[PDB]
Amino acid sequence: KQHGCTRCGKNFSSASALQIHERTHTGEKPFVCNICGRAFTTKGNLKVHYMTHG
Amino acid sequence: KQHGCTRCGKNFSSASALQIHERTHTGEKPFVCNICGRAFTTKGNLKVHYMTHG
DNA sequence: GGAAATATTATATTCC
DNA sequence: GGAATATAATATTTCC
Ligand SMILES: [Zn+2]
Ligand SMILES: [Zn+2]
Ligand SMILES: [Zn+2]
Ligand SMILES: [Zn+2]
Repeated sequence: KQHGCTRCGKNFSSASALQIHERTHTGEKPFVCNICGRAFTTKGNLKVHYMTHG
Repeated sequence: KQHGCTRCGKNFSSASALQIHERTHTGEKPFVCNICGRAFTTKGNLKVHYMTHG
């Protein structure tokens, strides 16, 4: 239903989607590259980052 | 000095960077996937998309 | 310097 | 269901 981020007002599809959005305001970045120590917000963004390391 | 959008006031690094942004207003999508026919505003985004077909 | 490419990132869309 | 994936758009780096 309405997965409201009660700080920006925006709506989201899942309970995980809104949760992934929460780390915009908090700034968690819970996934770190094994090669360059870069922190990323989502597992998917860290993956596509791994293509600088070819 | 700058290259700011007539329409949303965002400003960009270069002439070419502003042209790319303005495509979000015009809906201009010059980069067309030969497989599925989908269109993209940037050459870079089409090439990422190309790798989704295999 | 500036076009171009690349890296980046927030979030819809996908998929049985 | 909800993680993987694809998208849109901008920011940074590369390249001549
Ligand atoms: Zn929010
Ligand atoms: Zn890395
Ligand atoms: Zn604009
Ligand atoms: Zn395609």
